[PDB]
Amino acid sequence: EVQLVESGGGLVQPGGSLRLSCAASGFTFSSYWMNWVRQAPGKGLEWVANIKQDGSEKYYVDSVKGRFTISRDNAKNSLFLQMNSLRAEDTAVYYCARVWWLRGSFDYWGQGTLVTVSSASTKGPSVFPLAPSSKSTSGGTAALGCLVKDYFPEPVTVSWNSGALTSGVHTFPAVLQSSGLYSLSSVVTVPSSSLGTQTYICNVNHKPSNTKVDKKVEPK
Amino acid sequence: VCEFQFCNDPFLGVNCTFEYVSFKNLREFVFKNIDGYFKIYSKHTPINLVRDLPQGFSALEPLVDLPIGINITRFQTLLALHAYYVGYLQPRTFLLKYNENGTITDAVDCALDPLSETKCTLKSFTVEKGIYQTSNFRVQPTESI
Amino acid sequence: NFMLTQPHSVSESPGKTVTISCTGSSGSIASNYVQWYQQRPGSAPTTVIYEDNQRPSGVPDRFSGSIDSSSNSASLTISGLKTEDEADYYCQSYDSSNHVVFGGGTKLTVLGQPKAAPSVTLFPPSSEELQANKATLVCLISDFYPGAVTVAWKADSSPVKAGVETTTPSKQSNNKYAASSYLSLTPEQWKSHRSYSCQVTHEGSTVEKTVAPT
Amino acid sequence: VRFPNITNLCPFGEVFNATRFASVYAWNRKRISNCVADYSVLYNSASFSTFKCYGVSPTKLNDLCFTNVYADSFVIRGDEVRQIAPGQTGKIADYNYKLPDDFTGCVIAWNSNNLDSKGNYNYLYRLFRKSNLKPFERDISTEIYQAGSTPCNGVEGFNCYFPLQSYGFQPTNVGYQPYRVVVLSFELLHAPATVCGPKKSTNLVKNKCVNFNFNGLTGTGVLTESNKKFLPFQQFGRDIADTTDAVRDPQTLEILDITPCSFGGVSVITPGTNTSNQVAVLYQDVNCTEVNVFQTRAGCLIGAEHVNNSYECDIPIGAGIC
Ligand SMILES: *[C@@H]1O[C@H](CO)[C@@H](O[C@@H]2O[C@H](CO)[C@@H](O[C@@H]3O[C@H](CO)[C@@H](O)[C@H](O)[C@@H]3O)[C@H](O)[C@H]2NC(C)=O)[C@H](O)[C@H]1NC(C)=O
Ligand SMILES: *[C@@H]1O[C@H](CO)[C@@H](O)[C@H](O)[C@H]1NC(C)=O
Ligand SMILES: *[C@@H]1O[C@H](CO)[C@@H](O)[C@H](O)[C@H]1NC(C)=O
Ligand SMILES: *[C@@H]1O[C@H](CO)[C@@H](O)[C@H](O)[C@H]1NC(C)=O
Ligand SMILES: *[C@@H]1O[C@H](CO)[C@@H](O)[C@H](O)[C@H]1NC(C)=O
Ligand SMILES: *[C@@H]1O[C@H](CO)[C@@H](O)[C@H](O)[C@H]1NC(C)=O
Ligand SMILES: *[C@@H]1O[C@H](CO)[C@@H](O)[C@H](O)[C@H]1NC(C)=O
Ligand SMILES: *[C@@H]1O[C@H](CO)[C@@H](O)[C@H](O)[C@H]1NC(C)=O
Repeated sequence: EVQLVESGGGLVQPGGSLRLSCAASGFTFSSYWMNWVRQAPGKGLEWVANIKQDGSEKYYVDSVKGRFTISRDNAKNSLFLQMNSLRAEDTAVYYCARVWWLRGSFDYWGQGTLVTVSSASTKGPSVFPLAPSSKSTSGGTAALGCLVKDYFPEPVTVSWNSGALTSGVHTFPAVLQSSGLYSLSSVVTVPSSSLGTQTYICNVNHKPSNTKVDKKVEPK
Repeated sequence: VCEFQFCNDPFLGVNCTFEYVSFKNLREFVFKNIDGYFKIYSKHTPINLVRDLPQGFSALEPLVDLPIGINITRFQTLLALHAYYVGYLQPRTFLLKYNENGTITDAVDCALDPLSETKCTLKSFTVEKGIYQTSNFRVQPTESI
Repeated sequence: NFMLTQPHSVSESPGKTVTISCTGSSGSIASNYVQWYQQRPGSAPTTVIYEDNQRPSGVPDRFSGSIDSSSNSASLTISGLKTEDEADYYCQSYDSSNHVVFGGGTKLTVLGQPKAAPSVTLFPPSSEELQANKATLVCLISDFYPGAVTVAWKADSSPVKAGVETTTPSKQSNNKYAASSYLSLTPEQWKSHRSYSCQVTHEGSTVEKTVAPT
Repeated sequence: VRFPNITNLCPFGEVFNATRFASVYAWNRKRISNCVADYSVLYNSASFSTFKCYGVSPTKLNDLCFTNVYADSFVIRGDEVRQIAPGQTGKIADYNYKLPDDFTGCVIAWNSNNLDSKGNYNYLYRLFRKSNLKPFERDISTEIYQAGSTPCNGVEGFNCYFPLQSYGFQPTNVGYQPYRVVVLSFELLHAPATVCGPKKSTNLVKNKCVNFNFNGLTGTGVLTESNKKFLPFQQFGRDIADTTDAVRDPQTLEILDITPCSFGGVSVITPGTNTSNQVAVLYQDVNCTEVNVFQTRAGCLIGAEHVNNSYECDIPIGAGIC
């Protein structure tokens, strides 16, 4: 029974640093290769660093070269990654894994430790209405929604007409901007004829800043 | 162990899948091929007999055990030019006597004669006075009617 | 340096066999071993196939593969697709120019329900946002299946990448998927082009919407 | 688990760290035999650009025995490295170095541009041949190839070519750079295996009940220093009833006696339950260090208080004890 346990994630400022660790048991560390693999949200996998069985040699991907150091302690039964000068681009989930031999497979994987790099302070969202144009309205159906922008941190919950309107409603996942702030949107699907007769108010709730914004969306 | 070409009278003057490089004298060897292994046992002792094979007892310790894989049906002895004895082994039963240091100091050939049979049967090199049953006799059929 | 690439959207009916491919560039994929990983949403990727055609305990014989050395590519096939096979699949190999090389991932959907083309609505900046000196254009995609689409922005007739952030498809209340993309422009940039548009690709055909300053 | 010192390793380093390789048209072969095949210096090395086994996975290879291992070495272009595989065709696969479709082994290659280049035309490959090569064949003849219908008569001419072409290896060439290729072919014959991977040993713990494996024998028991000596060639000792008596340690060559792990019957010594529910327990023929504790000849007695005063026997224990 082989297990990997990770810790050391959280929020760090740009230019800051932290150390990730992956404790493990069920095997002797000195007999295996240890690696870190990174996965940013919405992205595929990429390799970060590799350390030899006895710690005698280390390898890195060019993108972290000179910034990240991979190290291990075979007595403490744990793998470490020291990440210096962290950039916004380094926001990702970091996985540890066990490798039988250098060009073989990754036999065991951890669950992944999330590291977020951001200088942003806690802020409530600004909400701007997203009005449908006549070009889409003329099709007989229409959609209208709200843009939730410049808030930090996640999550934001959005509903329509204080929860009264749930049919044809979807809230999209948020994205992280280069500014360290988040943005998302929410849309309600309607008949085109209802745009000028029914009320469509989005209720945007951001708990971390105690901010609630009620925004009416009208057709263009 | 190469496919060596030999003379019909090979002597010394005065592909290989294995390669190794390192009267008063009595030298004894046993050569046997078991499951592909060429086993060599050997002993070297001083003697004061210059006419014939010396009488006495010794056991030969293993020297090498080589993973060769070659069929051996015949062999050639090689001498240098300006005596030896050859016997053959048989699958016979022996009673071997080990001393305090685990050295074989004596032996009984269990099919040499009726006394040896008694000694092997009783697991002893000394036999007390009496009668011992050592084997059974059965007349075999010689024809078919 | 040697890199691996994969198709974004791969799907097939349950009970049938689907092929997930990976191709290499700037080196030879067949000079080393190829691994395949399966990441179910919510956790880590695990080995399904290793060293081209081997599999770990717990993985059924429905998973197999090979390397096409003359095409500098490799693939795995998954027979007998189950609804439990929905996952992000990854290819991995080794090189000297890049030690461990992973592909971008493949989204595999098992078609246990009817398919649907995406509905795309593109919204212009509101007056409230423009008065804040910002012009974010919002592209919202909904009601599609399988849950894998590609979303891209254009300015006039040329693609725009700067200021673009995206989300992954997410299952909505009608068991279809929805996704979004945002293009953050300043009002000055927005008005420097005749129009802006969002094009969404699903399987092969596309849905394109256009908005402009007025 | 104990195995003897490995003082005889297979010369993979001699093949891989050679000052010079042969031309592919005249590839070299060295036989690896009667040695320990340590592959940890090949599969844990990041210097190789190519490392692919068509026989058995490297994770198993280091624990397998073979009769013969052959290391075939040559220099070719990087763009030709992909031809060194079973089922492949091409100028190298067909005229210089052919591997059989059922090839069992590993192909390892690395860039040698930092040494084997100038142009450096010392390395050659066969460009023309009357027919292709058989698996692991070699052809180093210089007979002029006849492409046309006119006899070449030993010389080049119209549709007549020298069979070999040199490589223009230069330091400024990736596809045209030289690569050193070594192919390790592994076979098992009816003959005794001669080449096995290394075996790891554990530390030896004395005076404890353990499981063990010494060379080729196994068993359980307690290992203690022996006061007996063996002949120089003997590996273990045996008792009268053909049980293992002692083993000679593969690394220290010291002799350790082997005893069975302590065992025996457990009996309860009791006054009748009509007068008392107090009992003492006797562990037959064991030490008290292994189980009011009294060690006697009968065994280890717990719960009974030993006294100096003798009495007529009531409940017999054994060996004069009641
Ligand atoms: C062929 O020869 C080369 C030498 O040119 C062998 O390279 C070996 O590479 C390892 C690293 O993977 C070296 O180990 C390192 O040594 C330094 C210095 O003591 C130490 O600080 C490092 O932490 C690490 O332990 C090793 O020393 C080096 N060998 C030699 C003789 O320098 C290569 O392994 C050989 N290939 C084969 C198949 O034998
Ligand atoms: C080596 O063995 C092969 C296979 O039996 C044989 O054809 C070849 O002639 C042998 N080598 C020599 C020098 O005879
Ligand atoms: C002798 O040759 C036969 C084949 O004719 C083979 O089966 C047998 O194992 C060989 N004996 C030895 C010791 O190799
Ligand atoms: C055992 O060896 C010793 C020398 O160490 C020798 O004195 C002794 O006589 C030998 N025992 C026997 C039975 O030969
Ligand atoms: C094995 O190596 C050790 C040194 O680590 C040495 O003391 C010991 O005598 C060696 N044993 C043999 C049988 O060569
Ligand atoms: C056994 O118990 C009975 C009571 O049931 C008692 O009378 C008798 O004396 C006891 N026997 C002995 C030997 O103590
Ligand atoms: C029990 O073990 C000790 C060593 O701890 C020893 O001195 C004693 O003689 C042993 N007793 C018996 C009965 O084996
Ligand atoms: C017996 O008497 C001696 C003193 O002569 C004492 O040391 C020893 O412990 C006594 N044994 C018991 C069982 O009482």
